[PDB]
Amino acid sequence: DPLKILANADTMKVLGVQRPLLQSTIIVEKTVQDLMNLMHDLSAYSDQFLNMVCVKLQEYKDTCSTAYRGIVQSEEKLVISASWAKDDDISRLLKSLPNWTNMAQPDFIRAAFGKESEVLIGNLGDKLIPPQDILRDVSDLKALANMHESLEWLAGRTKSAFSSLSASQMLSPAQESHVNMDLPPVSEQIMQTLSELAKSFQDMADRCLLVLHLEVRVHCFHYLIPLAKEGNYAIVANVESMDYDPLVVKLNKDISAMEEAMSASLQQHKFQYIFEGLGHLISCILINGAQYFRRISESGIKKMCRNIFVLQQNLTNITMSREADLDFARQYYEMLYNTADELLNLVVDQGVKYTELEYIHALTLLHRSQTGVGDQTTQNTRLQRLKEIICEQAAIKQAT
Repeated sequence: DPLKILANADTMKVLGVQRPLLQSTIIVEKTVQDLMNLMHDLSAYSDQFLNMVCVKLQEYKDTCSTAYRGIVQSEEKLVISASWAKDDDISRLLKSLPNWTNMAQPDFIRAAFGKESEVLIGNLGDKLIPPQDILRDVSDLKALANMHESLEWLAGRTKSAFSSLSASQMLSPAQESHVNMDLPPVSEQIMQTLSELAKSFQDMADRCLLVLHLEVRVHCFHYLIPLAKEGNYAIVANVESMDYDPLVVKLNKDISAMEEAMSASLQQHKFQYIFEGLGHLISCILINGAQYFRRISESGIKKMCRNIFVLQQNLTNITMSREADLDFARQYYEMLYNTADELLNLVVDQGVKYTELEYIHALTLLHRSQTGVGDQTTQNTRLQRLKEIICEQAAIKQAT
């Protein structure tokens, strides 16, 4: 219930908010408001009215926590995104990156994408994600999205209440050693309880947004990691067709459905935080995933390029900018059109662009797939010469 009924469109215009707010949040904030109004009139019972504010806010906090766990627990444990957000080290890293820190302000952020991708690839780049570890229903994602906006709003309202009380009774450090104790209209303990409820509503709001940000990314791994181990990219096709992976089609539908919900539930800069960076992550997934192919054929490369194109069109349309990292992943797979020897010539002619391991894994993939090399002794020799070509390129560049 408390994360379903949204406030009517005329309540938003009153409060001056341009995004859906939960009716339950509106109700508890109205009750706090009424309590705050009575403490100015019946100032003699200010403590009692304040204790009722804290209790009702604590009740709504507990009510939201319960609703959260119901969305986020699966088989008596957290889904991956929830597990990562709850984790201190991971949440600390994510909250320290410019895409979060500068979320509201209108390539440093592209380097922050590299850090998210590194953590995600490092821990998920070789894992099969079972269905019970992700959130499929957009209903749950939408519930998370306007729990975020609602609790962030409630945190702002609760913070204003605290600061109004604080400002009326604030003393300077020089005025402490003075005679007149007066009477603090509110005890420090009601103030501390109240300011912590405000922080708690913000922490809960931040968590929901983190979960949404990570959830789309985990979905990318769920659908794209099976891509490599399909045994479907080694087919020899003398004629070309518009065959591309159903998993990629499912990912696109998944991303689009989520894009639909977030746009109506979140402020734009929260929306952009969810969907920007997916291009970088997906390209990393596809480049890193090539090392799991047993065989690759020319038709398979054509199919992966269609996969990348389909994903590119969708993300470009969602983020309103071309995901250039997807071009980088396309160019990587186009390297596999070459022969094992031509691939080495490409590195000599145009320099080192991918990591050493990415080049080594490309050549090794070609050896497992192609036939224009022969015995293992010439393969080991070509592999060792590729490393020397990379060694030389580095030493040359560091000297100039």
